[PDB]
Amino acid sequence: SFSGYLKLTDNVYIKNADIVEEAKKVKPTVVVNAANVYLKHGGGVAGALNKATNNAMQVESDDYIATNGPLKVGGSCVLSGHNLAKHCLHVVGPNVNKGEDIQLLKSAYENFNQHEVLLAPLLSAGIFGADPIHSLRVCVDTVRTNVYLAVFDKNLYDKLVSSFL
Ligand SMILES: CNc1nc2ccc(C3=C(C(=O)O)CCC3)cc2s1
Repeated sequence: SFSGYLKLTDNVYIKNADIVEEAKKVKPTVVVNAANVYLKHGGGVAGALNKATNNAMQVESDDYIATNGPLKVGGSCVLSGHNLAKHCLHVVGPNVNKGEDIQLLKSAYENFNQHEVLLAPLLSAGIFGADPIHSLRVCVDTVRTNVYLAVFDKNLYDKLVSSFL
């Protein structure tokens, strides 16, 4: 039941909103988590989504890692969305503050194409160190399915919308 989004391109929408509140209110088929390779949900969007599941996401993630090993940078896995969504697509963008290649941000967003509709944050923003406006450009250039982007910070949201319109 997505509402209040501004359409940027044929398939990319954006809203100034807390992704945790959007997920609770909409219960989308897929919510994207901005994960790391070991699925340790310590801060940023990952910590927020995990806290909203009261750590059910972390317990399930630890079991995925013990059985399957870590993800690769640019890779993803599908796990339960618990109370936030039917599924959580955990996607690893490059941490350019740690020398990880920015080219891998395109590979990360390619994972979204397996799902027709997703609620997502911008990848590699925050502690991962990428420029969020560059991250939105890669999203627009790479994602072919319908993506509803939620951005918490009003100053960042206004900057993104100005660079697009
Ligand atoms: C409890 N809800 C939330 N906690 C956070 C923490 C960080 C963020 C981030 C960004 C943002 O959209 O402003 C970009 C970098 C990290 C978002 C949420 S929503």
